Amino acid sequence: TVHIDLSALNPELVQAVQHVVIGPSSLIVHFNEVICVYHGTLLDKKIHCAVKSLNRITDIGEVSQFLTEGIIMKDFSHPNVLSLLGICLRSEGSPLVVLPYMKHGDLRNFIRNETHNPTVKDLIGFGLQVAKGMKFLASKKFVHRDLAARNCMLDEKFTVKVADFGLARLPVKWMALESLQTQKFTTKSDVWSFGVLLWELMTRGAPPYPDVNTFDITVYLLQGRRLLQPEYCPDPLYEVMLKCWHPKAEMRPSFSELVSRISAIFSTFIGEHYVHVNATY
Ligand SMILES: Cn1cc(-c2ccc3nnc(Sc4ccc5ncccc5c4)n3n2)cn1
Ligand SMILES: [Cl-]
Repeated sequence: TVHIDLSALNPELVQAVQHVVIGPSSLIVHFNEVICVYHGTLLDKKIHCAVKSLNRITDIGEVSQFLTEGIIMKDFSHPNVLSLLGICLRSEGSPLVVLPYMKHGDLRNFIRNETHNPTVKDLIGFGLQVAKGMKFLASKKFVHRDLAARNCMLDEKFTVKVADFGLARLPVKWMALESLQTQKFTTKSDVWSFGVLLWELMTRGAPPYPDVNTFDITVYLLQGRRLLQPEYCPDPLYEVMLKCWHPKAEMRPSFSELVSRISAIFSTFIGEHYVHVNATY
């Protein structure tokens, strides 16, 4: 029930965030059409968008951090990274985050869907797109911390966008050994998660370590274990996954190396090997 006067904001920051701000007459939010996220329309040209309605922000410092995140995220521009279209801050501190509409939803549900018929080539292609997204994010010194198939999205062109970061924001079965032990995250721990994401792809969305207790992952891994090679995962791609899970963080490949290696493996396929679901998954 706290009142907030937005005019108490620093005029320099308000000026700095203007290119991120969407005018009230530029966006028609379809509160009737619910995806808390709603369908929206943006003008440029009618543009379909996803409008994430955040909880009301009643602290000027929090409003300030919201506007600052918006500015930084606005410059995270890449074909395989979810873009911020802009932000709205309504009267009384009610925020809207405007993101591009993702027609085919999250990548995990997409590959799981038994009516979709992915090939080995399709699935590796998805992995490659994610690696390109991550190569970009790493170049910006941005550590994702929650990379997973569920956290990537697909548009109408089947372009994969790394999402669930910034204003679009423990996953222990995607976490590197050193992160489980120290609670610190790096680009090299994102590479570990990317390895698990590749496993998710080649299994068409199977949960990693099915019979394994969430609380018991460090002890499991320390017995000398890794995720098994999926039935439809090519040997060189499984070798890549094993490199992503190297016990020495510094010995794991960079995302730039992953893009290179995966592009090569991808190139050898012609879209003739269909990927079917594991009976046990
Ligand atoms: C199961 N699931 C995971 C997600 C998801 C993932 C990452 C992520 N990063 N930002 C968002 S919000 C968003 C953004 C665009 C959308 N486009 C279409 C439908 C839903 C949409 C939701 N997400 N949403 C949605 N369902
Ligand atoms: Cl294929």
